[PDB]
Amino acid sequence: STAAVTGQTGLTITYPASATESAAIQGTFGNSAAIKIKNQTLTWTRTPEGAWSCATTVEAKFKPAGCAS
Amino acid sequence: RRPVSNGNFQQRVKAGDIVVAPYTSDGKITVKLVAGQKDISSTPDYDY
Repeated sequence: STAAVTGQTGLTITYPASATESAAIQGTFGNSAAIKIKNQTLTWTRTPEGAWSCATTVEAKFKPAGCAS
Repeated sequence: RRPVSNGNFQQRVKAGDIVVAPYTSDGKITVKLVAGQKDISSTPDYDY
């Protein structure tokens, strides 16, 4: 729906309001997600300079190579 | 070393004199410097 409020409870958007504040898009696993990876969050954080990166708290063997920390 | 002699020291003592002199026994002063490596950067972690 909107960045301020979305139509899904598990999706949160960290919209910056200033030039020196980063942006983050974080989603929490649930519902039809696996019980093992349940309640975990994967976030796509954006630097103020425009750099995009992905981060997650799921186990090492479950992390894809594109989001590996 | 900083040695000092009180003349006929034993003769003075035999006279009963209280004999004392300032003295500095030689000795050693040592400073040791040993290098050390400092972890400037560290990030990628893995589990096994």
